[PDB]
Amino acid sequence: LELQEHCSLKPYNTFGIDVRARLLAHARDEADVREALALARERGLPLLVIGGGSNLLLTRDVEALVLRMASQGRRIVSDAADSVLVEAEAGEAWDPFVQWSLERGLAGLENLSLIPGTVGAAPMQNIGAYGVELKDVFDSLTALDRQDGTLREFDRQACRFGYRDSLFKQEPDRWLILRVRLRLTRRERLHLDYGPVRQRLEEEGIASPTARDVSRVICAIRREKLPDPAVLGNAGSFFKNPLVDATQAERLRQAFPDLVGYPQADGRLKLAAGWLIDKGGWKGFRDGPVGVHAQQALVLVNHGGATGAQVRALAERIQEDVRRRFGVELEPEPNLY
Ligand SMILES: Cc1cc2nc3c(=O)[nH]c(=O)nc-3n(C[C@H](O)[C@H](O)[C@H](O)COP(=O)(O)OP(=O)(O)OC[C@H]3O[C@@H](n4cnc5c(N)ncnc54)[C@H](O)[C@@H]3O)c2cc1C
Ligand SMILES: Cc1c(C(=O)O)nnn1-c1ccccc1
Repeated sequence: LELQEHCSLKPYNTFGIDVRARLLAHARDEADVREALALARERGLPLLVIGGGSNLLLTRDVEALVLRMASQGRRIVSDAADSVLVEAEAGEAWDPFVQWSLERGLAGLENLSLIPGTVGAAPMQNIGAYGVELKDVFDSLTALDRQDGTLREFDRQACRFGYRDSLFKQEPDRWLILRVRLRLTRRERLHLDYGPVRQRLEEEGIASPTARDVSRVICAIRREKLPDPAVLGNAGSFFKNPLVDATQAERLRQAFPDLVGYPQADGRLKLAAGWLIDKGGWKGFRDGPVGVHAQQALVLVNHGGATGAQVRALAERIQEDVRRRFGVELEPEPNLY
Protein backbone atom coordinates (compact mmCIF):
# COMPACT_ATOMS: atom_id res chain seq x y z
CA LEU A 1 0.00 0.00 0.00
CA GLU A 2 3.15 2.15 0.03
CA LEU A 3 2.29 3.31 3.53
CA GLN A 4 3.97 6.35 5.02
CA GLU A 5 3.79 7.63 8.58
CA HIS A 6 3.70 11.27 9.73
CA CYS A 7 3.88 12.27 6.07
CA SER A 8 3.44 15.79 4.71
CA LEU A 9 0.28 16.39 2.65
CA LYS A 10 1.72 19.43 0.84
CA PRO A 11 2.04 17.80 -2.64
CA TYR A 12 -1.45 16.29 -2.31
CA ASN A 13 -3.59 19.44 -2.05
CA THR A 14 -3.82 22.31 -4.53
CA PHE A 15 -3.85 24.99 -1.84
CA GLY A 16 -0.31 23.93 -0.91
CA ILE A 17 -1.13 23.64 2.81
CA ASP A 18 1.60 21.95 4.84
CA VAL A 19 -0.07 19.73 7.40
CA ARG A 20 1.07 16.16 8.03
CA ALA A 21 -0.84 12.87 8.09
CA ARG A 22 -0.42 10.15 10.72
CA LEU A 23 -0.64 7.50 7.99
CA LEU A 24 -0.75 7.93 4.17
CA ALA A 25 -1.58 5.00 1.88
CA HIS A 26 -2.21 4.78 -1.89
CA ALA A 27 -5.06 2.51 -2.99
CA ARG A 28 -4.75 1.01 -6.50
CA ASP A 29 -7.88 -1.20 -6.36
CA GLU A 30 -10.84 -2.32 -4.23
CA ALA A 31 -8.80 -4.82 -2.21
CA ASP A 32 -6.48 -1.97 -1.20
CA VAL A 33 -9.55 0.08 -0.24
CA ARG A 34 -10.72 -2.80 1.95
CA GLU A 35 -7.24 -3.35 3.42
CA ALA A 36 -6.97 0.36 4.24
CA LEU A 37 -10.37 0.36 5.97
CA ALA A 38 -9.54 -2.66 8.12
CA LEU A 39 -6.16 -1.13 8.93
CA ALA A 40 -7.71 2.17 10.02
CA ARG A 41 -10.29 0.28 12.09
CA GLU A 42 -7.69 -2.10 13.56
CA ARG A 43 -5.56 0.86 14.68
CA GLY A 44 -8.35 3.08 16.05
CA LEU A 45 -8.02 5.72 13.34
CA PRO A 46 -10.55 7.60 11.21
CA LEU A 47 -10.17 7.28 7.47
CA LEU A 48 -9.88 10.34 5.22
CA VAL A 49 -10.43 9.70 1.51
CA ILE A 50 -8.61 12.02 -0.87
CA GLY A 51 -8.46 12.19 -4.67
CA GLY A 52 -6.49 15.00 -6.27
CA GLY A 53 -6.94 17.24 -3.21
CA SER A 54 -8.27 20.04 -5.44
CA ASN A 55 -11.47 20.51 -3.41
CA LEU A 56 -9.93 20.06 0.10
CA LEU A 57 -8.97 22.68 2.64
CA LEU A 58 -6.73 21.03 5.22
CA THR A 59 -6.62 23.09 8.44
CA ARG A 60 -4.74 20.89 10.93
CA ASP A 61 -2.53 17.83 11.16
CA VAL A 62 -4.45 14.73 10.08
CA GLU A 63 -4.74 12.14 12.88
CA ALA A 64 -6.17 9.60 10.47
CA LEU A 65 -5.25 7.15 7.76
CA VAL A 66 -5.28 9.26 4.60
CA LEU A 67 -6.22 7.07 1.62
CA ARG A 68 -5.23 8.39 -1.81
CA MET A 69 -7.51 6.86 -4.48
CA ALA A 70 -5.22 5.94 -7.38
CA SER A 71 -7.04 3.02 -9.06
CA GLN A 72 -6.85 3.02 -12.87
CA GLY A 73 -9.26 1.84 -15.55
CA ARG A 74 -11.38 3.38 -18.31
CA ARG A 75 -13.58 1.50 -20.74
CA ILE A 76 -16.60 1.63 -22.99
CA VAL A 77 -19.39 -0.45 -21.45
CA SER A 78 -22.04 -0.37 -24.18
CA ASP A 79 -22.24 1.55 -27.46
CA ALA A 80 -25.94 2.12 -28.29
CA ALA A 81 -25.46 4.15 -31.51
CA ASP A 82 -25.63 7.79 -30.38
CA SER A 83 -25.71 6.98 -26.64
CA VAL A 84 -22.57 5.38 -25.14
CA LEU A 85 -22.14 4.11 -21.57
CA VAL A 86 -18.56 4.55 -20.32
CA GLU A 87 -17.01 3.58 -16.99
CA ALA A 88 -13.95 4.74 -15.04
CA GLU A 89 -12.30 3.84 -11.75
CA ALA A 90 -12.39 6.43 -8.95
CA GLY A 91 -8.67 7.17 -9.08
CA GLU A 92 -8.65 8.10 -12.78
CA ALA A 93 -7.69 11.72 -13.35
CA TRP A 94 -10.68 13.69 -14.59
CA ASP A 95 -9.24 15.75 -17.43
CA PRO A 96 -7.35 12.85 -19.08
CA PHE A 97 -10.69 10.98 -18.91
CA VAL A 98 -12.45 13.80 -20.76
CA GLN A 99 -9.71 13.66 -23.40
CA TRP A 100 -10.03 9.86 -23.49
CA SER A 101 -13.74 10.27 -24.25
CA LEU A 102 -13.34 12.89 -26.99
CA GLU A 103 -10.65 10.76 -28.67
CA ARG A 104 -13.31 8.03 -28.82
CA GLY A 105 -15.60 10.50 -30.62
CA LEU A 106 -17.96 10.91 -27.65
CA ALA A 107 -19.59 14.19 -26.64
CA GLY A 108 -20.95 15.27 -23.28
CA LEU A 109 -17.85 16.07 -21.20
CA GLU A 110 -16.27 18.81 -23.36
CA ASN A 111 -17.61 21.64 -21.16
CA LEU A 112 -15.98 19.96 -18.12
CA SER A 113 -12.53 19.95 -19.74
CA LEU A 114 -9.51 20.78 -17.58
CA ILE A 115 -11.29 20.52 -14.20
CA PRO A 116 -8.72 19.07 -11.74
CA GLY A 117 -9.26 16.01 -9.58
CA THR A 118 -10.53 12.49 -10.01
CA VAL A 119 -13.46 10.65 -11.54
CA GLY A 120 -14.43 9.35 -8.09
CA ALA A 121 -14.78 12.83 -6.58
CA ALA A 122 -16.72 14.27 -9.56
CA PRO A 123 -20.20 12.94 -8.55
CA MET A 124 -19.72 13.90 -4.93
CA GLN A 125 -19.11 17.53 -5.86
CA ASN A 126 -21.45 17.36 -8.94
CA ILE A 127 -18.75 19.20 -10.82
CA GLY A 128 -19.90 21.87 -13.23
CA ALA A 129 -18.62 24.49 -15.62
CA TYR A 130 -19.83 26.62 -18.54
CA GLY A 131 -23.45 25.52 -18.14
CA VAL A 132 -22.92 21.74 -17.77
CA GLU A 133 -23.01 19.58 -14.62
CA LEU A 134 -21.91 16.00 -14.10
CA LYS A 135 -25.51 15.04 -13.34
CA ASP A 136 -26.44 15.81 -16.98
CA VAL A 137 -24.41 12.75 -18.13
CA PHE A 138 -24.50 10.62 -14.98
CA ASP A 139 -25.76 7.04 -15.27
CA SER A 140 -24.66 5.30 -12.05
CA LEU A 141 -21.85 4.65 -9.60
CA THR A 142 -20.64 1.91 -7.29
CA ALA A 143 -19.88 2.94 -3.69
CA LEU A 144 -18.74 1.10 -0.58
CA ASP A 145 -20.97 1.70 2.47
CA ARG A 146 -18.60 2.51 5.30
CA GLN A 147 -21.16 1.44 7.93
CA ASP A 148 -21.02 -2.24 6.93
CA GLY A 149 -18.64 -2.70 3.97
CA THR A 150 -21.24 -3.63 1.38
CA LEU A 151 -21.25 -2.32 -2.19
CA ARG A 152 -24.26 -0.60 -3.64
CA GLU A 153 -25.08 1.05 -6.92
CA PHE A 154 -26.56 4.55 -7.10
CA ASP A 155 -28.55 5.72 -10.11
CA ARG A 156 -29.01 9.42 -10.80
CA GLN A 157 -32.05 10.05 -8.59
CA ALA A 158 -30.52 8.30 -5.56
CA CYS A 159 -27.46 10.59 -5.74
CA ARG A 160 -29.66 13.61 -4.87
CA PHE A 161 -27.60 15.95 -7.03
CA GLY A 162 -27.91 19.68 -6.44
CA TYR A 163 -25.78 22.72 -7.26
CA ARG A 164 -22.21 21.59 -6.42
CA ASP A 165 -23.92 19.15 -4.06
CA SER A 166 -24.88 15.51 -3.67
CA LEU A 167 -26.00 12.95 -1.13
CA PHE A 168 -22.32 12.03 -0.75
CA LYS A 169 -21.27 15.58 0.11
CA GLN A 170 -24.13 15.72 2.66
CA GLU A 171 -23.01 12.43 4.33
CA PRO A 172 -19.30 12.82 3.60
CA ASP A 173 -17.87 9.92 5.69
CA ARG A 174 -20.52 7.40 4.68
CA TRP A 175 -19.83 6.32 1.09
CA LEU A 176 -16.59 5.56 -0.70
CA ILE A 177 -17.03 5.86 -4.46
CA LEU A 178 -15.23 3.09 -6.39
CA ARG A 179 -16.31 3.60 -10.00
CA VAL A 180 -18.56 5.85 -12.02
CA ARG A 181 -20.63 5.26 -15.17
CA LEU A 182 -21.60 8.09 -17.52
CA ARG A 183 -23.81 8.25 -20.61
CA LEU A 184 -22.16 10.14 -23.47
CA THR A 185 -23.47 10.83 -26.99
CA ARG A 186 -22.65 11.24 -30.65
CA ARG A 187 -24.07 13.70 -33.20
CA GLU A 188 -25.92 15.81 -30.60
CA ARG A 189 -26.37 19.56 -30.60
CA LEU A 190 -23.77 21.38 -28.70
CA HIS A 191 -23.97 23.48 -25.53
CA LEU A 192 -22.84 26.98 -26.43
CA ASP A 193 -25.11 29.15 -24.25
CA TYR A 194 -22.08 30.80 -22.63
CA GLY A 195 -21.22 33.90 -24.67
CA PRO A 196 -17.40 33.81 -24.67
CA VAL A 197 -17.27 30.10 -25.55
CA ARG A 198 -19.58 30.61 -28.54
CA GLN A 199 -17.70 33.74 -29.68
CA ARG A 200 -14.27 32.09 -29.62
CA LEU A 201 -15.60 28.95 -31.31
CA GLU A 202 -17.10 31.13 -34.08
CA GLU A 203 -13.83 33.03 -34.50
CA GLU A 204 -12.15 29.75 -35.48
CA GLY A 205 -14.49 29.19 -38.44
CA ILE A 206 -14.81 25.41 -38.14
CA ALA A 207 -17.12 24.36 -40.99
CA SER A 208 -18.91 21.81 -38.75
CA PRO A 209 -18.11 22.17 -35.03
CA THR A 210 -17.68 19.16 -32.75
CA ALA A 211 -17.31 18.40 -29.03
CA ARG A 212 -13.47 18.22 -29.47
CA ASP A 213 -13.62 21.71 -30.94
CA VAL A 214 -15.59 23.02 -27.99
CA SER A 215 -13.12 21.33 -25.62
CA ARG A 216 -10.13 23.17 -27.04
CA VAL A 217 -11.88 26.54 -26.61
CA ILE A 218 -12.81 25.83 -22.98
CA CYS A 219 -9.23 24.76 -22.21
CA ALA A 220 -7.93 28.02 -23.73
CA ILE A 221 -10.39 30.18 -21.76
CA ARG A 222 -9.64 28.32 -18.50
CA ARG A 223 -5.87 28.59 -19.05
CA GLU A 224 -6.33 32.28 -19.79
CA LYS A 225 -8.45 33.29 -16.78
CA LEU A 226 -8.08 30.75 -13.94
CA PRO A 227 -5.07 30.68 -11.58
CA ASP A 228 -3.11 27.46 -11.72
CA PRO A 229 -2.37 25.98 -8.25
CA ALA A 230 1.04 24.96 -9.65
CA VAL A 231 2.00 28.63 -9.28
CA LEU A 232 -0.54 30.07 -6.82
CA GLY A 233 -2.25 27.66 -4.44
CA ASN A 234 -6.06 27.56 -4.57
CA ALA A 235 -9.10 25.25 -4.76
CA GLY A 236 -10.74 27.07 -7.66
CA SER A 237 -13.94 28.96 -6.84
CA PHE A 238 -14.05 29.07 -3.05
CA PHE A 239 -17.72 30.08 -2.94
CA LYS A 240 -20.90 28.90 -4.63
CA ASN A 241 -23.31 31.23 -6.39
CA PRO A 242 -26.13 31.66 -3.82
CA LEU A 243 -29.84 31.33 -4.50
CA VAL A 244 -32.33 33.83 -3.08
CA ASP A 245 -36.12 33.97 -3.16
CA ALA A 246 -38.03 36.51 -5.23
CA THR A 247 -38.53 38.95 -2.34
CA GLN A 248 -34.82 39.04 -1.47
CA ALA A 249 -34.05 39.55 -5.17
CA GLU A 250 -36.51 42.46 -5.33
CA ARG A 251 -34.91 44.36 -2.44
CA LEU A 252 -31.40 43.64 -3.75
CA ARG A 253 -32.04 44.62 -7.38
CA GLN A 254 -34.09 47.63 -6.26
CA ALA A 255 -30.99 48.65 -4.25
CA PHE A 256 -28.37 47.52 -6.81
CA PRO A 257 -29.48 47.74 -10.46
CA ASP A 258 -26.08 46.42 -11.60
CA LEU A 259 -26.81 43.11 -9.80
CA VAL A 260 -25.62 40.10 -11.81
CA GLY A 261 -28.01 37.18 -11.51
CA TYR A 262 -29.32 34.08 -13.30
CA PRO A 263 -33.08 33.52 -13.15
CA GLN A 264 -34.34 29.96 -12.42
CA ALA A 265 -37.39 27.97 -13.43
CA ASP A 266 -38.91 28.14 -9.91
CA GLY A 267 -38.84 31.96 -9.71
CA ARG A 268 -35.69 32.13 -7.55
CA LEU A 269 -32.55 34.00 -8.61
CA LYS A 270 -29.01 32.64 -8.54
CA LEU A 271 -26.70 35.58 -7.76
CA ALA A 272 -23.17 35.82 -9.12
CA ALA A 273 -21.06 35.29 -6.00
CA GLY A 274 -18.10 36.90 -7.78
CA TRP A 275 -20.08 40.09 -8.33
CA LEU A 276 -21.09 40.20 -4.64
CA ILE A 277 -17.47 39.83 -3.52
CA ASP A 278 -16.15 42.36 -6.03
CA LYS A 279 -18.89 44.87 -5.18
CA GLY A 280 -17.94 44.32 -1.53
CA GLY A 281 -14.38 45.52 -2.01
CA TRP A 282 -12.63 42.16 -1.65
CA LYS A 283 -11.07 41.62 -5.10
CA GLY A 284 -7.31 41.83 -4.83
CA PHE A 285 -7.52 41.72 -1.03
CA ARG A 286 -4.36 40.52 0.67
CA ASP A 287 -3.59 40.05 4.39
CA GLY A 288 -0.34 38.31 5.25
CA PRO A 289 0.07 35.22 3.06
CA VAL A 290 -3.62 34.91 2.01
CA GLY A 291 -5.85 36.93 -0.25
CA VAL A 292 -8.42 37.12 -3.03
CA HIS A 293 -7.28 36.88 -6.64
CA ALA A 294 -6.90 40.22 -8.41
CA GLN A 295 -9.21 39.32 -11.33
CA GLN A 296 -11.13 36.22 -10.23
CA ALA A 297 -12.81 37.46 -7.05
CA LEU A 298 -14.18 33.97 -6.29
CA VAL A 299 -10.68 32.48 -5.94
CA LEU A 300 -9.04 32.56 -2.52
CA VAL A 301 -5.28 32.13 -2.84
CA ASN A 302 -2.25 30.97 -0.86
CA HIS A 303 0.58 33.35 -1.80
CA GLY A 304 2.94 31.10 0.21
CA GLY A 305 3.21 29.69 3.71
CA ALA A 306 -0.46 30.08 4.60
CA THR A 307 -1.91 27.68 7.09
CA GLY A 308 -5.26 26.14 6.31
CA ALA A 309 -6.61 28.01 9.34
CA GLN A 310 -5.70 31.38 7.78
CA VAL A 311 -7.51 30.47 4.55
CA ARG A 312 -10.52 29.37 6.61
CA ALA A 313 -10.53 32.62 8.59
CA LEU A 314 -10.31 34.88 5.52
CA ALA A 315 -13.30 33.03 4.07
CA GLU A 316 -15.25 33.44 7.31
CA ARG A 317 -14.37 37.15 7.12
CA ILE A 318 -15.63 37.53 3.55
CA GLN A 319 -18.72 35.54 4.56
CA GLU A 320 -19.50 37.77 7.54
CA ASP A 321 -18.97 40.91 5.45
CA VAL A 322 -21.23 39.82 2.60
CA ARG A 323 -23.85 38.61 5.08
CA ARG A 324 -23.76 41.94 6.92
CA ARG A 325 -23.79 43.95 3.72
CA PHE A 326 -26.28 42.38 1.34
CA GLY A 327 -27.94 39.90 3.70
CA VAL A 328 -26.68 37.00 1.57
CA GLU A 329 -24.67 34.09 2.94
CA LEU A 330 -21.98 32.64 0.66
CA GLU A 331 -21.49 28.90 1.05
CA PRO A 332 -18.06 27.39 0.28
CA GLU A 333 -17.42 24.88 -2.50
CA PRO A 334 -14.34 23.21 -0.90
CA ASN A 335 -14.63 20.55 1.80
CA LEU A 336 -13.10 21.56 5.12
CA TYR A 337 -10.95 19.28 7.26
C1 LIG B 1 -7.85 25.20 -10.36
C2 LIG B 1 -9.14 24.54 -9.97
C3 LIG B 1 -10.24 24.68 -10.79
C4 LIG B 1 -11.46 24.08 -10.47
N1 LIG B 1 -12.53 24.25 -11.34
C5 LIG B 1 -13.67 23.69 -11.03
C6 LIG B 1 -14.80 23.86 -11.93
O1 LIG B 1 -14.78 24.50 -12.97
N2 LIG B 1 -15.97 23.24 -11.53
C7 LIG B 1 -16.12 22.51 -10.36
O2 LIG B 1 -17.21 22.01 -10.11
N3 LIG B 1 -15.06 22.35 -9.52
C8 LIG B 1 -13.91 22.91 -9.82
N4 LIG B 1 -12.84 22.76 -8.98
C9 LIG B 1 -13.04 21.94 -7.71
C10 LIG B 1 -13.45 20.50 -8.01
O3 LIG B 1 -14.35 19.92 -7.06
C11 LIG B 1 -12.22 19.64 -8.00
O4 LIG B 1 -11.35 20.17 -9.00
C12 LIG B 1 -12.51 18.14 -8.11
O5 LIG B 1 -13.86 17.79 -8.39
C13 LIG B 1 -12.22 17.48 -6.79
O6 LIG B 1 -11.66 16.19 -7.06
P1 LIG B 1 -10.47 15.66 -6.21
O7 LIG B 1 -10.39 14.23 -6.71
O8 LIG B 1 -9.41 16.68 -6.26
O9 LIG B 1 -11.16 15.66 -4.77
P2 LIG B 1 -10.48 15.90 -3.35
O10 LIG B 1 -10.30 17.33 -3.09
O11 LIG B 1 -9.37 14.90 -3.20
O12 LIG B 1 -11.62 15.54 -2.40
C14 LIG B 1 -12.71 16.45 -2.16
C15 LIG B 1 -13.71 15.81 -1.26
O13 LIG B 1 -14.31 14.68 -1.92
C16 LIG B 1 -13.93 13.49 -1.26
N5 LIG B 1 -13.59 12.39 -2.18
C17 LIG B 1 -12.61 12.29 -3.14
N6 LIG B 1 -12.55 11.11 -3.73
C18 LIG B 1 -13.52 10.38 -3.09
C19 LIG B 1 -13.98 9.04 -3.24
N7 LIG B 1 -13.49 8.17 -4.14
N8 LIG B 1 -14.98 8.62 -2.44
C20 LIG B 1 -15.49 9.46 -1.53
N9 LIG B 1 -15.12 10.72 -1.29
C21 LIG B 1 -14.15 11.13 -2.10
C22 LIG B 1 -12.82 13.86 -0.29
O14 LIG B 1 -12.96 13.02 0.84
C23 LIG B 1 -13.16 15.30 0.05
O15 LIG B 1 -14.19 15.34 1.02
C24 LIG B 1 -11.57 23.34 -9.25
C25 LIG B 1 -10.47 23.21 -8.43
C26 LIG B 1 -9.25 23.81 -8.77
C27 LIG B 1 -8.03 23.68 -7.88
C1 LIG C 1 -15.45 29.01 -14.28
C2 LIG C 1 -16.04 28.24 -13.10
C3 LIG C 1 -17.34 27.65 -13.01
C4 LIG C 1 -18.48 27.64 -14.02
O1 LIG C 1 -18.30 27.87 -15.26
O2 LIG C 1 -19.63 27.40 -13.54
N1 LIG C 1 -17.42 27.09 -11.79
N2 LIG C 1 -16.28 27.28 -11.15
N3 LIG C 1 -15.45 27.96 -11.93
C5 LIG C 1 -14.13 28.37 -11.49
C6 LIG C 1 -14.00 29.72 -11.12
C7 LIG C 1 -12.78 30.22 -10.65
C8 LIG C 1 -11.71 29.34 -10.55
C9 LIG C 1 -11.85 28.00 -10.90
C10 LIG C 1 -13.08 27.50 -11.37
